Amino acid sequence: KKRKRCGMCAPCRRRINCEQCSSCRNRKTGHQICKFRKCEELKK
DNA sequence: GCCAACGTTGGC
DNA sequence: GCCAACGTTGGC
Ligand SMILES: [Zn+2]
Ligand SMILES: [Zn+2]
Repeated sequence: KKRKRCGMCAPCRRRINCEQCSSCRNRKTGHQICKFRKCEELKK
């Protein structure tokens, strides 16, 4: 089962998208979360 | 059925 | 080894 965001790290507390990062810019094709919101624990 | 975004992988 | 496209799926 796919892992879940931790809710606690600084990225998880962010509430809105930066709209300036690659992930935000390519969302339609890339399907990724804003780079500034990606959970610290889901990178490792 | 929609939607946000994780897992896999493939291009670099 | 990074990172983004694609496929997918959990929650609604
Ligand atoms: Zn962003
Ligand atoms: Zn987190």
